[PDB]
Amino acid sequence: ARRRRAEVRQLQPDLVYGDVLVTAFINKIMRDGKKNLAARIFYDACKIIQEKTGQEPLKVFKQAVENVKPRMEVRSRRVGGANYQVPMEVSPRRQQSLALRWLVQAANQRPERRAAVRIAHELMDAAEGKGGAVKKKEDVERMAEANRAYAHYRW
Amino acid sequence: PRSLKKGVFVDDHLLEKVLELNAKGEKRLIKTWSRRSTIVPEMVGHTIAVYNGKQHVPVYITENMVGHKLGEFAPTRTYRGH
Amino acid sequence: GNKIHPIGFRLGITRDWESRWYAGKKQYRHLLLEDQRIRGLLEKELYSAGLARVDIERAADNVAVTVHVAKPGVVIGRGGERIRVLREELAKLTGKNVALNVQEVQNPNLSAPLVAQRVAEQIERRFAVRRAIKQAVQRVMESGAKGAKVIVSGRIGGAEQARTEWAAQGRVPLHTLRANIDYGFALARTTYGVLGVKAYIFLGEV
Amino acid sequence: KEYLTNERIRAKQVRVVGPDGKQLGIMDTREALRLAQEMDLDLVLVGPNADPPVARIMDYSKWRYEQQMAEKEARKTEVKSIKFRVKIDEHDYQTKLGHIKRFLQEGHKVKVTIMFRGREVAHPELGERILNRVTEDLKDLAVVEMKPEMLGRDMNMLLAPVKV
Amino acid sequence: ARIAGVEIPRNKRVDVALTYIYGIGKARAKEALEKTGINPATRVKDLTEAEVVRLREYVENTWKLEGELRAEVAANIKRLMDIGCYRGLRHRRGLPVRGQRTRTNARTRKGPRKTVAG
Amino acid sequence: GKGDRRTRRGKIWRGTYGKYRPRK
Amino acid sequence: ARKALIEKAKRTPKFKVRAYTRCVRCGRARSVYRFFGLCRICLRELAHKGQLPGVRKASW
RNA sequence: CCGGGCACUCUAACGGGACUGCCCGCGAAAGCGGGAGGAAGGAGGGGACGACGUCUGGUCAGCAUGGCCCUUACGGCCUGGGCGACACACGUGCUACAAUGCCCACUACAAAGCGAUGCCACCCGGCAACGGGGAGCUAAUCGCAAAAAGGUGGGCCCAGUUCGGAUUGGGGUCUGCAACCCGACCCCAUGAAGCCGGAAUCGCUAGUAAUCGCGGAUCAGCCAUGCCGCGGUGAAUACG
RNA sequence: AGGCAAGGAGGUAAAAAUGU
RNA sequence: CGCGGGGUGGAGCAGCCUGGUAGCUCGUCGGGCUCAUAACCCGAAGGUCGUCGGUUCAAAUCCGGCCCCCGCAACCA
Ligand SMILES: [Zn+2]
Repeated sequence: ARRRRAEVRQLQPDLVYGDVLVTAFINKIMRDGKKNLAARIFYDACKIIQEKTGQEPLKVFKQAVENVKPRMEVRSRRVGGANYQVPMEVSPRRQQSLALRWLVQAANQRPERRAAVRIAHELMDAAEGKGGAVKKKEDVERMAEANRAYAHYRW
Repeated sequence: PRSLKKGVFVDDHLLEKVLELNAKGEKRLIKTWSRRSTIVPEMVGHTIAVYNGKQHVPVYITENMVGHKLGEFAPTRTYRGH
Repeated sequence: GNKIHPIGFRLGITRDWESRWYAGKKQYRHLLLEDQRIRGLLEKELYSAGLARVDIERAADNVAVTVHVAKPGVVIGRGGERIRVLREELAKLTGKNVALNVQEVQNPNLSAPLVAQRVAEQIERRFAVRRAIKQAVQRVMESGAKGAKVIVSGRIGGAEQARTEWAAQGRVPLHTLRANIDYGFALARTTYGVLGVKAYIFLGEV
Repeated sequence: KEYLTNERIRAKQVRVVGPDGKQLGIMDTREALRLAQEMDLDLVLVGPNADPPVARIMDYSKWRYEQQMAEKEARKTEVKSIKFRVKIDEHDYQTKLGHIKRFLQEGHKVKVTIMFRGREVAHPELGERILNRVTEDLKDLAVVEMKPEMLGRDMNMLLAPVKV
Repeated sequence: ARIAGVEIPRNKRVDVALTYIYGIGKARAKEALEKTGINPATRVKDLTEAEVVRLREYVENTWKLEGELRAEVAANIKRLMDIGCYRGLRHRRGLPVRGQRTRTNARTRKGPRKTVAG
Repeated sequence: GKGDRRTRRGKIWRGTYGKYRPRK
Repeated sequence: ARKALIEKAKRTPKFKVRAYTRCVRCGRARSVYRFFGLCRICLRELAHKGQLPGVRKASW
């Protein structure tokens, strides 16, 4: 953490397509190291997506991710005893990760029944431009824009 | 929870104390340290001073308290009030 | 507070065990006890002869007792008498065939436990502790050691506050396994308390 | 501090208490809302978890503001100490008196201490002479709750304003 | 329906519904169904009145349940309490009994938390 | 689950066997 | 390790549910090893000495 | 399974292999950035190992001892009790609050241990803990033992519930002389709080958090949910 | 366009009492 | 005797006043922080509003008695 820029792990991409993003999403979904459960979940979600909005869910997923991707957000730095929501950029990979996380959160905030289903719905919402994850992203952006005042307190 | 296979355990002190005082009719406080033992039908009606680590404490003894060891009725630790 | 025993760290390699005999779950326990007893007894006896390696084997329940010492004469007796007595005692204690293959330690200032014992003895006579330690170190160096160390802790010569007089020579490479260091220890059973006499002799690598 | 304003109510049928305190009954939510809109002042639910959802029909924001103002006013009222010594400089004494007067005018208590060392001879007497004199000077502003009581190493008084 | 002393449940897998008897848990119910001859995959809303009644009869005649059961447990306690037994004493106190260390976590016998100054 | 000595998983956790989890 | 509580080395129990092993070098009660009959300190000491044959510093 | 075979796994002894050695780049030099072949690349990973000394750290209750003190007593024996007491408080855990779960039913994959009055195959009696009979091994060669999460199917449907299992009643199983204080376990019933937890605060940088089971040691039996130890699945993120 | 330097900015460097 | 005003968790203070809606600080308990205490932060507990009573759909609130506290007018003191 101190010395080097700390390398970002390259994964085996998806075995069903050839997508690292997909793999990452699956991992995020996966709690407890139950991948061959969350992988199954992911594919169920994909199938559901296909059933509804009849595009290859991979592309849909990508679109959703793009929609949630934030570009400026807020960190927290204390200055003169006051704590500031410091509005700075989000780095590409990091931003992507954040988006993924948000999607997962939304899936588990949703009141609908089953694992795949919720995720699928969330993805569809993201694609549309609505839902929970997208809303969160928007809020984050606003927090940057409500507090664009402090910008100059860059890291 | 009751815990004896086959051979309901009673100690041959106040096994072969109280059974002789079946012949002596009743008896007049039987002081024991063997709390281990159960309360067999032979004991019924007598008065047993079981050991409280310090006290030889009396129990007048009934037909209800048959399925129990003696040290139940001699509560060894004392008070909880502060 | 740190610092583990140097022998008990180099005991699959440079120096082999001070006992060598297999026994199963059924008999390691008794045999071990017997060995311990033997060791105790020898110590009690051959403190005069100056004892080092108190080696033992059960080679098919033929106890092999090897005492590497400072005086074969003293163990043996004045021709071959006390050696026998000791053996008999061992037999009595430990009823199995028992030998007592005495070896002298030529260069008695390479055997570190011997050195430690010597120092302890000197202390018991109440000498200048630090001086004595220094002398010991010098002797060790002379012998042909590639480095020496003597740590003596306790009530130095009859002191009311705990000290740890401490001296060394050359290399005492206490970390390398390849080092091979004779570590000796002697309990200075003294008049005001108990003194620790730790001695490290670096004889040679590989 | 903070209640459900007009449309923040899904609490079905409401206890229609105006800003006046008058009961219009157990109206719908919607009806009540309409009434509020017409009357200009919000149906604020001061007891949603009650025998009818206590629909107090005042402007919520306005009410909040009022409360805030009241709170602010409450702050501005407090205890002000004037610690004399046994030995007094007269100018200093006068200044202290003036300060006390000012405090009383403002609305603020004046706890009037002395500082005693040991030397407790005519120390208490001196304190009495001081504090009582001070009181005499500004009776119009404050009258004494606590007389010149001995604190061992102080002599405490409390001059409390005449009217509130 | 009221399959014990006023023991009505509703809308669930038969066994589970039965489990709502004060006299019955997940095992007894399963056994009972097997005995009486009603299929486990059925409901309280989907049970036929002959098959409802068999169960009602069997169950009632087979075990001691509900209010009776409550009385029995109370009776047992009394038997333990009235006689100067350890367990009885513990019960009287409000203490745990069977083999708990009480020093810290006796709470579901002690209720909530009654803090004291030190 | 885990703790409940009248399930399968509970039994496994507790170490034992019985009605719910047989030997065979 | 009272030299009076070497009533364990007194082979007699009264009941063979009283035989409580003990170390057999210091006569400690609390950390014997069936495989050595030694307390976890004495054993350690002997291991370091090299006087329990074959007992290395562990490593894997 | 057997013959048959050492091929492969293995197992275990021994050797080799990685050295910044090769190329490019910078750098006076070290060295550093990138290749390359290579199973591994720059200390490959993880251990074991902890300097002079500090903390008058801890232990005279493991032992060793100086001094003091006790001595029909502060010693010895035993029986019983106490260490487990409980209005409270903290520490470390375990289990949970559910549906990526829970319950059952079949089905599959480990490592590492350990076993002689020890493990117990298998057969029968039992709902079951287990009990009876009984082979095998003296251990890679027999056994503990099924690993579980997983995968297939069924069920449950968002509730304080098939979540959860405390507690409490009952009946039992075992060890041991003896489970009252104070055992474990089985079975049946009971079905508590708890709807992811305030201020705080801890752990962790890769086969690791997280979760899942298995072995062990002490040990009759265990209050082990601990400790040590092994494998299964297995991430995240590190701008600074 | 980059190389620094000298200057001028302005931002940030919050707070937080004690002791056998 | 008069008149005035007051009475709220342990202490000081808001509310009455506008009929529905009990805060604020100091302390008490518990926790956290810290090496430790203070301070700090977090919770928790704690008020039926002197009272009799009335109101009124409902009062701390409106009304009175009585109890008081407060100042002054007041004789023996
Ligand atoms: Zn020992």
